[PDB]
This record gives sequence, structure tokens and C-alpha cells, in this order.
Amino acid sequence: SGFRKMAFPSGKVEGCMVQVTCGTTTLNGLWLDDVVYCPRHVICTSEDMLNPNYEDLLIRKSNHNFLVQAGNVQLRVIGHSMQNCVLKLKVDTANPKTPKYKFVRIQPGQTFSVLACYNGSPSGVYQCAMRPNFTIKGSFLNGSCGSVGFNIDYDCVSFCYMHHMELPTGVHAGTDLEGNFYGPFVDRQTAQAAGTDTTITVNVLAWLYAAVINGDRWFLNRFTTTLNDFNLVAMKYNYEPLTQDHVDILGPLSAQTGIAVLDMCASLKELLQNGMNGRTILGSALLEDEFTPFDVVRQCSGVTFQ
Amino acid sequence: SGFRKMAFPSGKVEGCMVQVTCGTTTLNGLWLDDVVYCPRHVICTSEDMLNPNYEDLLIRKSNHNFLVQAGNVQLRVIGHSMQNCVLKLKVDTANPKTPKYKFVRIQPGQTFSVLACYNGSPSGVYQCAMRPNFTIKGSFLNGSCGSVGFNIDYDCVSFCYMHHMELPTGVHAGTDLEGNFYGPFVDRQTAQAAGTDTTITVNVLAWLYAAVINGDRWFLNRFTTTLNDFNLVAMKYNYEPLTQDHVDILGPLSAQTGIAVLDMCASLKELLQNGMNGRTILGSALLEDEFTPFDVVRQCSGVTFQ
Ligand SMILES: *C(=N)[C@@H](NC(=O)[C@@H]1[C@@H]2[C@H](CN1C(=O)[C@@H](NC(=O)C(F)(F)F)C(C)(C)C)C2(C)C)c1cncc2cc(F)ccc12
Ligand SMILES: *C(=N)[C@@H](NC(=O)[C@@H]1[C@@H]2[C@H](CN1C(=O)[C@@H](NC(=O)C(F)(F)F)C(C)(C)C)C2(C)C)c1cncc2cc(F)ccc12
Repeated sequence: SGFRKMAFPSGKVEGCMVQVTCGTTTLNGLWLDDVVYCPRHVICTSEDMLNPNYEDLLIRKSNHNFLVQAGNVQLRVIGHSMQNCVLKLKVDTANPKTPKYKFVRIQPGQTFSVLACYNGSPSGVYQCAMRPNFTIKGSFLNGSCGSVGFNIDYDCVSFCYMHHMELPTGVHAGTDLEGNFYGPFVDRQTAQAAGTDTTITVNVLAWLYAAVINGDRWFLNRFTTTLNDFNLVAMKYNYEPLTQDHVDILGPLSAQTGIAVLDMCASLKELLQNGMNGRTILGSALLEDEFTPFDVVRQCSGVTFQ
Repeated sequence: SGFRKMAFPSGKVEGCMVQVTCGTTTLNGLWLDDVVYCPRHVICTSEDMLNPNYEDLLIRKSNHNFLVQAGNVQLRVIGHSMQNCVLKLKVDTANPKTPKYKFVRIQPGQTFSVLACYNGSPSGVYQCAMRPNFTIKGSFLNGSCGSVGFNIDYDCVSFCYMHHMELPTGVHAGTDLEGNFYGPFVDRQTAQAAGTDTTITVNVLAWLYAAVINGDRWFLNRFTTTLNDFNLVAMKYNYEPLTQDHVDILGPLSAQTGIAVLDMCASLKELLQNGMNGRTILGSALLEDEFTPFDVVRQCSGVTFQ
């Protein structure tokens, strides 16, 4: 038992991280087969980054303008190109540690592990959700651009996120590995801002089920509610609507606990209207929304990866 | 910016995990050089584990009673011995992935990363503190015994914890890597129980400093307090006493924020007496005590490991 924000083991990703230098800018790259992926704003200078023009900036660069450090070993760049907001640096060595991988784009509401990196050196790993407003509440300092987010499905790494920038509220914005931003953000220094967020309802319900599995039951009640009357209540407290597909996804968790999905919604309703009255759930005094139903089945059942 | 419970990159530990089978019991082992370390209760049966007698049980075993799986590769056990509560299985192959390592025993109040493992296969990584009562609030299911806790200091893995057992409150107990239990727990099936805990005061203060660095300031005040009058207040709310050495350890964080340690104690005093009045700190509605001053300097400054 127990319940933690748990990241995937990071070793397979650690073996892909490298340092990319262009000019006086150093950031992180992802080395898979003979390509290094990194944020294209590496080619910008301080005054470039105000309103930059990346096709112009890139034609003025040469392969030798890019220094790639794999540990204490240098890699010749033998080619370069831009794909959307990432750079693809072709190098003369295939990464012998290349795992089986995929480039996937995730949905707001889904979770992933982030291997925070500086100078190509992994610093720490932690779990994030893609917020409904397409930001992530990460932990990132200067030099962390190019760090990636990922999931692991048995032996295959599905890369979903590359870090580009921190917004003024202290949340983080980036791209999928094809260089397309999550949300309405651009790799320029404008006045862009997150935009209003919502709470991920289906995830909160999944986490209430994790609590019941781990013995917290005080918030249960005999009451019930209909999907419509619940979705009424979610809308007032700035929660996302719950769909029938969310109810279906919660099926396994409902069956394991014996608590019908709509009954747990009645509990959530009461928790939203009454607060928690000084009690806690899974060590939290807030309703937690960054565990998916998958995540809960994962720790409360115990699946591994090889 | 941002602040997360962040684990160390786990790759160096992942390359050490193996599966140990003896009879019908399977658990995890740690393979360093030519030795596999694992909980000695692997040699027990269901009826053995009531009041077991390990020297007797071990002399009845042979090297071939121990099946060791390193991935899909078997390792001959060529020797076995007991050291306190762990088994040392000498195998015929040195682990080529053996990192630089140390076996260290930690203090209640310190933190570490846990690589949860099943059947020798890493499942997830997360951050824990050693509670004042020598338990850890982990996340562990059947088969997770033998999973290890660790810290990384540049390139060297300091192993501090091996998982043995779950107590009835759902917290976890185990040993250091020399086989000596943390706290008053035994690898028998008795009625043993955690025993009363306290909140780790110095860690809460470190986390308030992390909040100030990340822009939460509402809990600040001009007030001050003396160490004695604060330690008075800690004792009522079941917080550990704060020592002058704790104040010294908080020095760097005090200097970076401009908030004297004893001033932050006055803030903590008010937070304990008044609650938080519906506000949050670093996304928490509770005072968090599982980040050390080191941990805070680590994310709010950005140190890596190679
Ligand atoms: C990566 N190592 C670094 N990010 C950047 O350098 C990006 C990149 C240009 C500036 N920038 C920013 O993150 C800035 N933010 C913004 O322009 C905006 F708020 F998002 F609009 C800023 C002001 C330096 C934070 C471009 C936007 C393309 C990076 C990554 N994570 C965190 C930080 C924190 C920092 F203090 C500095 C740099 C960070
Ligand atoms: C490891 N794979 C497993 N732990 C054990 O098998 C240990 C080990 C014997 C029983 N045990 C326990 O953890 C039991 N707990 C206790 O006896 C006590 F409460 F701590 F006193 C119990 C009742 C099965 C949980 C010895 C004590 C030496 C393990 C590890 N982590 C979590 C779990 C959860 C489980 F449900 C079962 C086994 C677990």
C-alpha cells in the first residue's frame, strides 16, 4: 500500500541526453540513432530572441557552429535542419544506448515523467500532468531547455514533451518531439501568459479511488447523483465536465472498490461544497488531480517495465 | 522556478537490480560486483515466518537453492552468507554495470530516492523521508522487498535503504545495506507497529524558504521570535525541536531570501496557530516536511549528477 507521485525509471532516457552549444547558448539535446533533437531557439542571441526569424537565422549557421557533447566525448555535426520549433542535428555516431522509442503527443489531463537536465547531465526525475491550458507545473531553471518528458510502456519510451520556456506565473511550456507547441505559445519573448486553467475531474475521481484502496473512507456516503447533476456541480467549482467515457475508464476502479462511479461523484460533490473539515486524503488537504486512472491502477496493482 | 518532489535519476541503480528466488518466494536483489544483496526472509516459508530462526534455516540451504535472474540471464550462486538481516549471495559474474557506490546509514529527517521493483524489474521512482519514528511512507506491494533507497552525490550512489516489510498502518520498514533495521522492527510476523511520529521542523522551514524563492510570501510577517519561544510552540504541535545547528544549516537559504531564520520561525508559529485560512503554499494546503535544506538548495539552484 501507499500512494506517491511516482515517475518512470529514467535510465533509458538518461542514456540519450547530450549538451548542445551554439555561440554562447548551451542547452540539452536528445540523441536517438544519429540525430540530436533540441529547441531551435539555441541558435538565437539575446537580441535575436525579441522577434526572431528562424529560417534566416538558420541559413547563416554551419554544421561547425553546433558543439555537441555526449558526456566527455564530442560528436561531429554532419547536418542540420529545422522541423517546426526543434532543430535536428545529424551527427556522425548513432547513439548505442538508443532505446526502442516513439514520438507521441499527449492530451491535457495525461501524465508523464520529466528528466530535468543541465549541460546534458540529468539532475532529477519527477511526474507532471499536461494542464487543460497546455502548460505544465514543472521545476526548471536556466539551462533546462531540451529536457524531455516521457512515458514507458514495457520496454518502449514514448517521448511526449520537450521543454522550451517558463511563463511569468512560473509554469512551463514546450513542444512535442516533432516541434509543435503544446498550447498557444511561441518561442519568442512576447508578453504571452498561461491562460485560465481547470481541475481535471476524472483524475480527482481516480485519486479518490486510490484513497479507498489505501483505507481512507471518511468522504464516502450512501448518496448518489446523476451525471448531469454532477456536471452541474463541476462547472461551478471550475472542474472539467465528466463524460460517459470517463465513467467507463473508471470502471475497473469502481469494480475493485465496490463504489459505483456516480456514487464517488456524489462524494466529490460533497467535498467540493463542504471542504474537508480539517481531514486529509492520501496525505493531502487538497483534491489532487495529477493522477490518471492508469496511474492509480499502476501503483495500486504494481506493473513494471523492462 | 517551480518545486516538485524530485527523485535522483535512477539509471545507475536500475542496472543493479535482479530477481532472487528461493523456494516459492521471489523478491528483488541488489547486484554489486560479484555479490547479490537481498532480505534474508527470502529463505522463509509461510509457516517459517511466524517465529523464524534464521541461522537454522540458512544452514539447511545450498547455493543451488537460490535462483538469481539478471534480466533473462541466470547467475550461478557460488556462495551465500548472512549479515544481520540481509543475505549476501556470491555469484560467479561481477556486475559490469556496477556504479561507484557506498553503503551509508541515514538519519530520520533525511530524504532519499526509492526505485520500486518487482521480479527484478524497476517499476517507478519516488522520493521519501526517513520519519522520526524510523518508518518511511513508501508505496510498495507484494514482491517489492529488496527494492533499495539511495542518494547520488555526483557519480557515486550512496545506498541507504532496503525494503523488508509493511506495517499495519500502511507504512514501511527496512534495513540499511548492512542489514541493520531502521527502528525497532524485526523480520518476523509479530504485532509490531510504527509508534508515534513527529513533524520534521527544520524541513518545514526549508520548504517555506523554497516557497519564498518561488514567490509565495503571504505567510511572512515582520514579527520575530526567540529559539526558545519557538521551540515552546513546536512542542505543542508535535514538531521536533529546532537546534542551533538547524539554524546554521538554514543559513544559505536565509541569506538568499533576506529572511532571518528566527523570522521564518515566527511565520511558522503563526501558521501553526492560525492554519492557512484557505490559502496554499507551493501547491499544498499542509505544511510539508519531506524536503531537507539540501533538497531545496538543489532544485532552487540546480545541481546535476554524472
Ligand atoms: C531554457 N534553458 C530556458 N528558457 C528560455 O531561455 C526560453 C526561450 C526564450 C526565453 N525563454 C524563457 O523561458 C523566458 N520566458 C518567456 O519569454 C515567456 F515568459 F515564456 F514568454 C524567461 C523570461 C527567461 C523565463 C524562449 C521563450 C523561446 C528556461 C527554461 N525553464 C526555466 C527557465 C527559468 C529562467 F529563469 C530562465 C530560463 C528558463
Ligand atoms: C515484500 N515483498 C513484502 N514483505 C514481506 O513479505 C514482509 C516480511 C514478512 C511479512 N512481511 C510483511 O510485510 C507483513 N507485515 C508484517 O509482518 C508487519 F506488519 F510488518 F509486522 C505483511 C502483513 C504481509 C504486510 C516480514 C515482516 C519479514 C511486502 C513489502 N511491501 C509491501 C507489502 C504489502 C503486502 F500486502 C504484502 C507484502 C509486502
